[PDB]
Amino acid sequence: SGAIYVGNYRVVNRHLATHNDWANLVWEDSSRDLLVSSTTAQGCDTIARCDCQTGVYYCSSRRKHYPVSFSKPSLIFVEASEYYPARYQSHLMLAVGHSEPGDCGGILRCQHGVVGIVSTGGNGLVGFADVRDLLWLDEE
Ligand SMILES: CS[C@@H]1CCCC[C@H]1OC(=O)N1CCC[C@H](C(N)=O)C1
Ligand SMILES: [Zn+2]
Repeated sequence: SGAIYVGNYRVVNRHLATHNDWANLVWEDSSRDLLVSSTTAQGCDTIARCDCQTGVYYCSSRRKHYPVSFSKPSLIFVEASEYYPARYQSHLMLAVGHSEPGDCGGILRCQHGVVGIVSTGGNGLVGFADVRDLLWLDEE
């Protein structure tokens, strides 16, 4: 589990969104596994606006932050799960790192700010949903 709190927005994995997130919905995209809801309090995270392909992510199943090299956002095939059928997920970046269930929502960050959140795992790989192109998270 986990979320990004920027401005008056809460960014979560669409597959882990709560009823309150759906009742206060700003934007959602199943092809990216992302959902954004509105918040009453202001958040403290800042979004990275950069081209970093190295950073650090939080792994809840290890209580640890790991440094990783990750691929550029791309269209990647993700196996059928209990949340989605087999499909291509867009704006997904892969790295070598542990990831198991408990773990979407952990933040990936660089020196510029938050890059994205854990969205896929298994096989000694970890995948992250990029948020750096969502410029509107910085306004309103
Ligand atoms: C993420 S850990 C898990 C490890 C065992 C193998 C499967 C791994 O699950 C995933 O990759 N998922 C499940 C939740 C939805 C994700 C998505 N964004 O489509 C895909
Ligand atoms: Zn950066």
